[PDB]
Order: sequence, then structure tokens, then C-alpha cells
Amino acid sequence: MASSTIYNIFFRRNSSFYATIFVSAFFAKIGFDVFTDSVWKRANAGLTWDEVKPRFLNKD
Amino acid sequence: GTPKEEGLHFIQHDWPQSKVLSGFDHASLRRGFQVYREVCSACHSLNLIAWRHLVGVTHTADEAKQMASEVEYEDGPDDEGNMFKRPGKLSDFLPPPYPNVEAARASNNGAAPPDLSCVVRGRHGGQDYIYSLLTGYTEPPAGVEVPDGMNFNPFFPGTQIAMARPLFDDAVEFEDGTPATTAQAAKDVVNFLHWASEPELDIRKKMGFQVITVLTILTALSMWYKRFKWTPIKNRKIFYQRPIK
Amino acid sequence: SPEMPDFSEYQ
Amino acid sequence: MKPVSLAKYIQKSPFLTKLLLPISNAYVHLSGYRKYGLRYDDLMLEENDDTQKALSRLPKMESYDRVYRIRRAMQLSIENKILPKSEWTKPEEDYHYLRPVLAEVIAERKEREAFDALIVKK
Amino acid sequence: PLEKMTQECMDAPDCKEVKHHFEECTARVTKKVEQGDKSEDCIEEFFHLYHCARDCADPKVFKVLV
Amino acid sequence: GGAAGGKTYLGWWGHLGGPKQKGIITYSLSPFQQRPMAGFFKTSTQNMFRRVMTEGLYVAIPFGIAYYIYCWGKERNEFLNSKHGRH
Amino acid sequence: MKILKSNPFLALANNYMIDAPEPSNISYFWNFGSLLACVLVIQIVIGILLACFYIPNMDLAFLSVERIVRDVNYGFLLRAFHANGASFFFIFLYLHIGRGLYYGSYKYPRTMTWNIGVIIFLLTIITAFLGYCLPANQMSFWGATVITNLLSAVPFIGDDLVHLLWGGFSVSNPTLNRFFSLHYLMPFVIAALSVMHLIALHTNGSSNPLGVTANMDRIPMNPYYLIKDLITIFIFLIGINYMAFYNPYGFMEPDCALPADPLKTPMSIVPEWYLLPFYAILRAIPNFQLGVIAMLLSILVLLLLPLLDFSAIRGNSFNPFGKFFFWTFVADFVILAWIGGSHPENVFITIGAIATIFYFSYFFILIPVYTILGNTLIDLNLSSIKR
Ligand SMILES: COC1=C(OC)C(=O)C(C/C=C(/C)CC/C=C(\C)CC/C=C(\C)CC/C=C(\C)CC/C=C(\C)CC/C=C(\C)CC/C=C(/C)CC/C=C(\C)CC/C=C(\C)CCC=C(C)C)=C(C)C1=O
Ligand SMILES: CCCCCCCCCCCCCCCC(=O)OC[C@H](COP(=O)([O-])OCC[N+](C)(C)C)OC(=O)CCCCCCCCCCCCCCC
Ligand SMILES: CCCCCCCCCCCCCCCC(=O)OC[C@H](COP(=O)([O-])OCC[N+](C)(C)C)OC(=O)CCCCCCCCCCCCCCC
Ligand code: HEC
Ligand code: HEM
Ligand code: HEM
Repeated sequence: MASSTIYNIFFRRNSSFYATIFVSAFFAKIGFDVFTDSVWKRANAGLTWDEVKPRFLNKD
Repeated sequence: GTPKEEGLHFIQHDWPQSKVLSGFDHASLRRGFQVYREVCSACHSLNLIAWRHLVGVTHTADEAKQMASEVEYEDGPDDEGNMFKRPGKLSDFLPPPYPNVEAARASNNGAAPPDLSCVVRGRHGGQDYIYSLLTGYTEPPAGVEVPDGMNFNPFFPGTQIAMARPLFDDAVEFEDGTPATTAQAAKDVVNFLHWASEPELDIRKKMGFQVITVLTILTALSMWYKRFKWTPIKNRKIFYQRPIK
Repeated sequence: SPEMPDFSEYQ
Repeated sequence: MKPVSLAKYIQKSPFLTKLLLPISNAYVHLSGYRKYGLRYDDLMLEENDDTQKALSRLPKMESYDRVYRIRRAMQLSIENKILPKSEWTKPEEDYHYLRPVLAEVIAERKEREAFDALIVKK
Repeated sequence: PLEKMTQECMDAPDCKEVKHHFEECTARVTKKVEQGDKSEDCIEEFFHLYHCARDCADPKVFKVLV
Repeated sequence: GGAAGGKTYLGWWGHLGGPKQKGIITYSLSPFQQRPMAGFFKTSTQNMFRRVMTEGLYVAIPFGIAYYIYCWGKERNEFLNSKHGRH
Repeated sequence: MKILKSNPFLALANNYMIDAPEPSNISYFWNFGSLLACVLVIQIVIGILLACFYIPNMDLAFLSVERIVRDVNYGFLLRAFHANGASFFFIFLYLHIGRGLYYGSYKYPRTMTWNIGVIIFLLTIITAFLGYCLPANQMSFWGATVITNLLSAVPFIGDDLVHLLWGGFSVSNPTLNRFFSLHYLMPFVIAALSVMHLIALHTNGSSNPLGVTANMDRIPMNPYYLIKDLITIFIFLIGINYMAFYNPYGFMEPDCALPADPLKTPMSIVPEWYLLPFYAILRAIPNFQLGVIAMLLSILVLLLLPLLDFSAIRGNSFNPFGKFFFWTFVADFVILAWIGGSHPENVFITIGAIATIFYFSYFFILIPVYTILGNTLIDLNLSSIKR
């Protein structure tokens, strides 16, 4: 293992470099989307139309 | 100019939507829409908002369809000329009380009720100014008199508004059950008007957080990579071997 | 000619 | 066109020079070109024909020393720092070494220009 | 609610100097107008007093407006 | 090519149009052998302190004077168009 | 030989980006050219899309903009980005001009570059004025009416050029059509002028803070200066993204969210903030034609700088008088902008007159006097060393 194996796998040839870049970008987009969704959902409690639905229309 | 001819500086409050990670208060939005419809739909026009806008924000789709189906609109020519009324759809704009500006001028003395679609964003103060104007009707002090057809209102430029007190106590019956004072109703109307000015606030503020985070990380990485590459130049050593003839 | 400058600080 | 200075009319009257010596001292200290180990004549612009020709008539030692001084100054300017107070350009070494050559070149050019324009007044 | 709290802030010790100036206004200007002079209007003191009262009162009431 | 271009003061690599140099030895290391973020904070702090103490008043004086006259002008203009200012 | 040095197009790219000798000690104030180019590219790219939903007619222009804002997918991003990029363009332009003025980059061998930059600045001002009139806002209509009337100062064909430009008797549909067409056309001319700017600059290289020649220690552009620009690019991106996502109408006056009513007279008629100092200068002169002449001269005086700067050295790194007076002039410029923004009341007109007097004195009286004084003092001290 050590640190030479990491260089041998991804950081050895440019072709094996761009593919790693693209895959990491694809995963990072999903990760950041999940993070921002969670933080925005936690920020607003009792302030969105989905959480004020029963008060108004459920009573008709 | 003179303080009388420029009005009183507005008061400052705190709104839920003014923070960095907060949206609107949709219950207040719905109540403000109800107050709008029951009070200022008579003279003020909002001919830039469609029924479909309120779907999923303040009303469900069925509620919006049912509410819109009661307004009669005018449609295109029939098979032989003519113009025939319609029961209303979900893609029409809210009805303007007057057909044109001249009718509005004729009805209300000589004034002209401004359109409320983009008034909050177009006034020096926005929500604070609108709320203060709504709640700032007082009897005039001694020495200044108001002619017939005008009211005293310090927050208005010139202290002469052409309106009357629009929001009196218990003017609307809120579905939620909150008392309808002149303070709660004005706040809800201001919130609804601010929403009508910028309906895209929530998505914008949701995207901005992620954009800023990613950009900050990228900048922090760039500041290190530049120092990495520029190292063999910033740390050079120059010696001068004097060239003796 | 002088000696090698000491680069051990940045190494 | 060319740099100008009232650096001789003041020298005509000794009293003005005696009065203006401390101000000149303070100004030269404030300029701060000596903090980089440079000399004043190094900063003069060299992009015309006159200065380009003059720089090719200096003694070789002066040219080499000027090259080293400029390179060291730019190396220091890279990292935004100055030499310690010991290695500052002392006043004795801050003499005028490029002005006489430029004066000679300008005199030659002016003589040629004078010969150029002539007239016959009988 | 807003009117009562604004009146209370008007009579509160926080704003008393502007209230004093407004009182001296009311007396002098009322004497002047009932004499038959329409030349003076000290709306500035009313502006100051109303600004003080509103600044005193609005943050208190705005919290319970839900 | 040719085309007999004009006269400049830059040239290119190999012939940069500079005076002849002699006896200038230069040493440098490799970016992979040196260490970034080494002595950055100390040198940067010293340089910033020296720059603040050296340039300093050069910027401090005009901006301060401008701000003072700005504040005075705003105050006086607000006073004059008020009630007591016009008298 | 390398392919990059052989193929003509790759050779053109290489000689300007890959292998270009540059000074080895240029500071972070030399990073604004790339920022300006990127801002211009962003502006053009975004404007091409913005032109796909805009109807150039006086009667139907505001509703089209509102439809762009609140009906098209991500139209608010397009509008806010275009406006805020147009605003940031002038900030970076002012920083570029200040950098050029402070370090004395106008006194040969690079003087054609300075003139081309001045012409580019004039064209940019004209393009921005044409662009901001399009949305048919209240200040847009009224400021267009106010500004376009300045052409009446021409002696003979005055008051006829105004009608020819208006295409009628007042700001109406033809005026908006012409303005839209010209605003579409001009940025490409600006880009070509910037290409000529770069070509003129390339033949002699850039300066250095010391002001001395740098033909001894040169390094190639990449990778040493292709990475120093990335940090500034990302910082500017952070700034513009925050301004467009958390405060889009933060640079905008409150009297711009209303439809243009040709009877409603606004309390104050002012242009955007980046053109405010010239408007302040224009209103200072009591006369009419003299005001226009002074306003034009306020931008055209940058061409006369090379021929009235009598200094034995280049730059301000070793000239205390210049260091003092440059910041004093910058403060005067800021004060001029502030005065132009506000009302034309009692004290404000006097302050504006004083500021205009100082601004026009700086480029004629101050510069030669202090340069000559510095030369004299330095020569006097140097002439009495060994004695
Ligand atoms: C030292 O100095 C240096 C600098 O500084 C450091 C530098 O700065 C640079 C300069 C470097 C540059 C970037 C060069 C240019 C920079 C300048 C000098 C000045 C700026 C110049 C410019 C103006 C840049 C040029 C840009 C232009 C001309 C306009 C760009 C326009 C677009 C990109 C289009 C915008 C997109 C739109 C609106 C729609 C695009 C089309 C679509 C695809 C939409 C979808 C449509 C469809 C789906 C239709 C169907 C499609 C089909 C038919 C395809 C289907 C597939 C099939 C196979 C049929 C250099 C060289 C330099 O050395
Ligand atoms: C030409 C105009 C002027 C320029 C305009 C800007 C153009 C920006 C796009 C290109 C940026 C990179 C330019 C080419 C740099 C390069 O040489 O790529 C190769 C490097 C590795 O090269 P190395 O650093 O020397 O390491 C050696 C690696 N071995 C060989 C050992 C395996 O590997 C890398 O550098 C990979 C990181 C960069 C590759 C692109 C991925 C990130 C960008 C994705 C696309 C977004 C950009 C859209 C907007 C531009
Ligand atoms: C990016 C997603 C993954 C995309 C992945 C697919 C991309 C395509 C992969 C290959 C792209 C590069 C094509 C050329 C590859 C090559 O082998 O070129 C080698 C030579 C190197 O040049 P040289 O060896 O130093 O000089 C030779 C001169 N002799 C000796 C012949 C006289 O020629 C040179 O390279 C000279 C360097 C300058 C000319 C090339 C510049 C453009 C290179 C990139 C072109 C493709 C860019 C595609 C972007 C979408
Ligand atoms: C009596 C009919 C009428 C009523 C009811 C009414 N408006 Fe008005 N409104 C007008 C007229 C007429 C004007 C123009 C006043 C002027 O220009 O001096 C006006 C002005 C305004 C303005 C513009 C203020 C400004 O400075 O330009 C706003 C905002 C406003 N009203 C909000 C409201 C709100 C909110 C309500 C409901 C609580 C309401 N109005 C109810 C007719 C009315
Ligand atoms: C190909 C290039 C460009 C095109 C096609 C273009 C097109 C447009 C269009 C259609 C508008 C109307 C905006 C709207 O309707 O809401 C606009 C506005 C504007 N443009 Fe451009 N533009 C271009 C480049 C530029 C440049 C180079 C500048 C400045 C240097 C600029 C500055 C402005 C400004 C200030 C506005 C008004 C801002 C606003 O509407 O809020 N534009 N442009
Ligand atoms: C608007 C007024 C402008 C002026 C007065 C001007 C003038 C100058 C001058 C004198 C230089 C050389 C400075 C030196 O070598 O020390 C320069 C450099 C440069 N200019 Fe401009 N220019 C202007 C606008 C622009 C624009 C609009 C662009 C691009 C769109 C641009 C791009 C560049 C670049 C890339 C450089 C070299 C790198 C740099 O200095 O950052 N300039 N300019």
C-alpha cells in the first residue's frame, strides 16, 4: 500500500487523472446537494406551506 | 428639502425574510392575501400576478381553481364576431377594479391608485415604509389644516395622503383565528406585497448558500496552490562574484 | 566562490 | 520632454542652499530608494536613443555593479522586504555617475542640431 | 395595541424633552392662531416626538404580533 | 518570413536586449522539496506592520480630512433647511 | 521544433499566453486585465441570451422585462447577473485606471496603449448609458430625456441632432429601437479595440513597481502568472455571486421599479452611480455649453498626461509628493461622486464647485510643480554629499 500505490492508481497518467476528476465531481455534486437540502430544511421550522397546511385547509 | 415636504423617516423592524437563511412565513402570506382581496381589491390593482402563482404557495390547486371560477372574464370573438364572457380559468390575472387609468382618476377625485405589483421594491424603505404608512394615521397638530379630500399622514411626502384609513380594527375574519387588529393585518398585507414583489426569494436564497460554500472552498484551495507553485522563485539566492580584471 | 547557502529552513 | 529642475539657480545664492539643506535631507530620506540598496542614477528612464548610447559607454565595472544592484533590488521587491539598516546605500557611495555621459551625448546631439539649421545673413 | 403602547411610550420618561418642546409649541402656536395669525407650523417637533415614541414602542409590540 | 520589422525594447528569449552580465550565481530549490506555508505568517505580519508604519499618514490624512468635511457638510445642510436654520 | 511554435494559430496563442517574457516582481494590482476580459466575456454571453426575450418598443418593454424576471426559467439569474456584471465592470475599470496612473504607466515606450485604453473607456461609458435606458424605467426615461438634450450645445446644427437621434419629438418607440440596436452592436467593437490594446502593449512588455528596467530577470507567463490570476478570478466570482444571490437590486436606486410615466416628474433625476462624478462636474458650471465642454474634458484630459509630467523617474514608489497628492485626488473624486448623488441644495453646490476646481487644478497646476520640486530637492541634496 503506502503512498506510492495511490500515485500509481489515479495520479500516474492523465487519462487515469481526468476520469478520477469527473467521477469525484459527480459524487461531490450529490453530496453538496444533500448537505444544503438538510441545512435549509433545518433552518425553517413552521414557516413553509407544507407545515402550515393542517392549520388552514384541514379545517375547511 | 424641508422636513414637511419630504416626510418622516420610516421606523425599522425585523422581518423573518430579512435573515441570511430564512424564507417567508406562508401563513402570514395567506392571511395577507385574504386581507388584500377583502380590502384593497376594490380600488388597487395587482395585474401582474396570475392564479397559478398562488398554487403551492398559499393555496392548493383545487382551491385556486374554485376561487378563480367565480370571476367573469372576457374572451375572444365567437363564430360570428361577438365577445362572450367566461367563468374564468387558472391562467388569468387578478381582475383590475377599473378598466383604465382615466376611470380611476374620475372615481377617486383626481388621484390614481398605483399598481401594487412592484411597489414595495420601488419605494424608499420598502416593507418598513409601507407598514409605517399603513399604521401612521394620526390627528393633525395645531397650526396645520387638511383640506377636504386629504388626510394627515406624516410618513407620506408632503404629509397629505389622498387615502382614507384603510385598515380598521376587526375588518377581516382570519381563517386561522388570530385577532384582526390594525397591527397584525398591516403586517400580513406588507408580507404579501413583499412576496408579490419578489416571488423568487426562496429558491434564490437556497441556491446562494451552496454556491458560496463551493466558491469559498475553491478560493481556499487556489490560495494554497499558488504558494506551492511560486516557491522556487520567492526563495532564490543571488551571489555576486566580482569580476576582477 | 562561496559555500552553499543553507536551505535547511525551507526544506 | 526632458526632466527639469531649478537645481542651479538655488546654488547661485548660498543663503538659499543653507536654508534648504535640511529639507532636502528629509526629502531624500523619505524617498526611500536607499532602503533597497540602489543609487539614484539607476532609476533614470532608459528608453530613448541618448540614454541607450550612454549606457554603452560606461566602464565595465560600473555596468556590472549596476546590473547586480538592480537584480538584487528586484529580488527583494519580489518578497516585499528591505535590507537591514547596515546594508543601506551610504551617502558617500550615492554619487552621480551617469549624468556626465548623458550630458556629453546631449551636447553632441545639440551641436549637430545647431549645424542642421543655418542661414546666410549678408 | 400599537396606539396604546405608543401613547405609553409618549408619556414614558424616555421621551420627555421633545414632549416639553411640543407642549411649548402647542401653547404658543394655539395662542398665535386664535389671535388670527397663520404663519407658523412646528411639525418638526411632532416629527421628533412621534419618532421617539415609535422607536420606543414598535419593538415591544412587534414581538407578540403572531 | 522576414518582413523587416521595426525597433523595440523586449526581443525574446536568448536575446532580451539587456546589458551583458557576469559573475552572478543563482541557486534555487525544487517546489517538491521546499515547504509551502513555512514562515508565511511571521514574514507577512512583519511586512504588513512595516507597511502600515511606513506609508500610513500618506493615506490617513486625505481620507480623514475628506470624511470630516463630509460629516460637517451633511450636518450643516440638514440644519440650514430645517425650521431654525432659515429663521 | 514544438508544434506550439510551428502552427500559426498555435503560435499566436503561445506567443501571448504560454511563452511571453514578463517582469518577475509585478504585484497583485496587475491582475485586473484578466478580470476585465472575463467580465466583458460574461457580459456579452449573458446579453446574447437576454436579447432572446426582450421586445424593443416603448409601449411594450417593461412587461417583457417582468416576464423575463418572473416567468422564464432562471430568468432572474440572467437579469441580475447582467446588471451586476455591468456594475462590476466599472469598478475594475477604475482600479485599472488607478493602477496605470499611480505607477506612471503613461510616459513611454507605452503611450499608444494608454490612448487605446482611454478610447475603450469612452466607448464603455457610451455603451453603458445606452444599455441602462432599455428597461424603460422611470429614471431610464427621464435620464435619457435629460442626457440626450446635451447635444443642443452644438452651435449650428444644434437642436437638430437631438431630433435626429430621438427619431421624432420625444423619447418614443424609434428611440428605444435605435438604442437596442446600438447597444447590441457596440460591445464587439469594444472587444476589437481591446484586442488592439493587447497587440499594442505586447511589443514592449509591462512595467514593474520599482519603475526600472526588467530585462534582466524575466519569467514566462505560464504557469507562474496563469495561476496568480485564478485567485482574483475566484474572489470576483464570490463577490458577484453573493451580490446576485442575496441582494440583486443592491446597487439600484428605489426609483427604478416603476413604469415610465411621461407626466410624473421625479424628485431627483440622476444616472447610475458609475457615471455620477461626471454628472456632478456638468452641473457645477452655471453656463450650458461650458458645462458640456468641461464634462468632456474631464475624460479627455487623460491624453495630455504624458506631455506635462516633468519627472526624472517613472512611478510613485520613490516620490512622496505624488503619494500624497494621488490619494488626495482619489478622495476628491469620491467626494465629487457623493456630491453628484445628493440634492443640489445650498452647501452642496459650493462643495461641488470647490471639488470641481480642485479636480481641474490637479491635472494642470499640481503635477508639474511637485514633480519639479522633487527633482530640485533630490538634485540639491545629491550635489552636496562629499562636501
Ligand atoms: C496576456 O493577455 C492575455 C489575456 O489576458 C491574460 C487574455 O485575455 C487573452 C484573451 C483570451 C480570450 C478568451 C480570447 C478572447 C478575449 C478577448 C481578447 C476579448 C473578448 C472577446 C470575446 C467577445 C469572446 C468571443 C465571444 C463571442 C464571439 C460570443 C460568444 C457567444 C456564445 C458562446 C453563444 C452563446 C450561447 C447561446 C445564446 C445559445 C448557444 C446555442 C445552443 C446550442 C442553444 C441550443 C440550441 C439547439 C438545441 C438547436 C439545435 C442544435 C443543433 C443543430 C446541434 C444538434 C447536433 C447535430 C450534430 C445536428 C489572451 C490571448 C492573452 O494573451
Ligand atoms: C484557452 C482559454 C484560456 C484558458 C481558459 C481556462 C481553461 C480551463 C480548462 C483547462 C484548465 C487546464 C489547462 C491544461 C492544464 C494541463 O496540463 O492538464 C493536465 C494536468 C496534469 O498536468 P501536471 O500538473 O503537469 O501533472 C502531471 C500529471 N501526470 C502527467 C504525471 C499524470 O491535469 C489537470 O490540470 C486537470 C485539472 C484541469 C483540467 C480541467 C478540469 C477542470 C475544468 C473542467 C471544465 C470547467 C471549465 C469551464 C470554463 C472554462
Ligand atoms: C476533456 C475531456 C476528455 C477528452 C479526451 C479526448 C481528447 C483527445 C485526446 C488527444 C488530444 C490531443 C491531440 C494530440 C495528441 C498528441 O499526441 O499530440 C502530440 C504532439 C506533441 O507535440 P511535440 O511532441 O512537443 O512536438 C512534435 C513536433 N514534431 C516532433 C512532430 C516535429 O502534439 C501536441 O499535442 C502539441 C500540443 C499543442 C497542440 C494540441 C492542443 C490541443 C490538445 C487537446 C485537444 C483535444 C481537446 C478536447 C477538449 C474537449
Ligand atoms: C379609498 C380607496 C383605497 C383604499 C380602500 C386603499 N387604497 Fe391605497 N391608495 C388609494 C389612492 C387613491 C392612493 C393615491 C394617494 C396619493 O397618491 O396621494 C393610494 C395610495 C396607496 C399607496 C401608495 C403610497 C405612495 O407613497 O405612493 C399604497 C402603497 C397603498 N395605497 C396601499 C394600500 C393598502 C395596503 C390598502 C389596503 C389596506 C389600501 N391602499 C387601500 C386608494 C385606496
Ligand atoms: C453582446 C453584448 C450585449 C448584449 C446583446 C446586451 C443586451 C442587453 C439587453 C437586451 C438588455 C436589456 C435588459 C432587460 O431587458 O432587462 C441589456 C441591459 C443592460 N446592459 Fe447589456 N448587452 C450587451 C453587453 C453589455 C455591455 C458590454 C455592457 C457594459 C459595459 C452592458 C450594460 C448593460 C446595462 C447597464 C444594462 C441595464 C441593466 C438593467 O437592465 O438592469 N451590456 N443589455
Ligand atoms: C479603460 C481604460 C484602460 C486604460 C487607461 C488602459 C491602459 C493600460 C496600460 C497603460 C497598461 C500597461 C500598464 C503597465 O504596463 O504598467 C494596460 C495593461 C493591460 N490592459 Fe489595459 N487599459 C484600459 C482598459 C482595458 C480593458 C477594457 C482591457 C480588457 C478588456 C484591458 C486589458 C489589459 C491587459 C490584459 C493588460 C496587461 C495585464 C495587466 O496590466 O493587467 N485594459 N492597460
